[PDB]
Amino acid sequence: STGFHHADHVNYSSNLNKEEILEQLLLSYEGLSDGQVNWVCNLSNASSLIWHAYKSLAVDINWAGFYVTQASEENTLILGPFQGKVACQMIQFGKGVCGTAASTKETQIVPDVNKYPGHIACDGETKSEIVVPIISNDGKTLGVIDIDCLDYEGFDHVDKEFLEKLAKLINKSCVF
Amino acid sequence: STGFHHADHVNYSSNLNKEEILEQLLLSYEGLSDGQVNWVCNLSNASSLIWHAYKSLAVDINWAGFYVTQASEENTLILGPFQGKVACQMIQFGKGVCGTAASTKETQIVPDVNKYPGHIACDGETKSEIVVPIISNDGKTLGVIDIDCLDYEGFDHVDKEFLEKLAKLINKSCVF
Ligand SMILES: C[S@](=O)CC[C@H](N)C(=O)O
Ligand SMILES: C[S@](=O)CC[C@H](N)C(=O)O
Repeated sequence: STGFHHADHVNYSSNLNKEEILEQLLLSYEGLSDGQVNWVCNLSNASSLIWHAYKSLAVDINWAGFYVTQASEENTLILGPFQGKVACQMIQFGKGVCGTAASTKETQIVPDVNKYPGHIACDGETKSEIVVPIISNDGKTLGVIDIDCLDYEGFDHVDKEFLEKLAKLINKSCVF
Repeated sequence: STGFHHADHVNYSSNLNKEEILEQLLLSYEGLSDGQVNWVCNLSNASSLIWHAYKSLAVDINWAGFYVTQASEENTLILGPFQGKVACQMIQFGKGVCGTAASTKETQIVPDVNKYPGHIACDGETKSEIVVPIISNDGKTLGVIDIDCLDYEGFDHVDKEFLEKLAKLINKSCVF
């Protein structure tokens, strides 16, 4: 027996830098998602990883999780696993930050959500947000990775660059 | 606009008695799960409801979430949505507090997990636990509700009562 528990993946002593923490996240995700293709399992655990990483980073986040492209309908996101407070159930493609990322297939970084026309506030206290789409082999949107922050200007390119890797990893480790 | 956000469902106050908070949760779940039968969406929000309900009751919880019965395997639970730290992906019926809940179809209230034979420690810090089976119309285990606590003796039969109510709403409102 290793002495490790599954939960030990979210121990990031605060002395580590941003690069180390996020690189650890990606490695934790591989190890956790290796055993199964089940997307509910992999994203649930992924949400925990994202949440604790950012808390460890001293980013005042209030949401960390996913929306997934609905089975029957190609243009609707349905709420998936997440860490944080009760969230919006369904989001059309093209609508708000999440639907915008879904439609453009491109990452969205928003410094002030109240200044973002069309913003879908699931938590009224959210001031900033990043959304990164999860792209299939055939280039289609499978879902989005979404993070909310209680401060303005919470996310930048480092978050985008890392979350784009996590998405590729998810596509490769999950059957949607 | 109502001036309410989705997140408001878990903006309780710590001065409400246990009965008020738990019944508020049942109503919140009902309102939130009304517009779709999607089980991931419905169980995601439910993990948030449960998490914040117990934090507000000042129970030192470390985990609140679900395992669901595998589509392929009728004797296997697979990790579902949760609030908490990273947890075990898969649990066989009859194994651990979760798996025992599953095969016996009987709620497990555990005052000391280290004294529970075959307990599955996903988080090594867990000291107590309650697990409530979700039962189908045909009397079959669809999944379990699971809550971990950092102190011994975290839970009682009032928690069972309310969680059994919740498991019924989950059955009534979700398609697995
Ligand atoms: C505007 S965008 O769609 C943000 C909504 C997201 N579901 C959230 O919980 O913040
Ligand atoms: C022993 S029983 O399976 C409890 C462990 C559970 N998988 C958890 O989330 O902690």
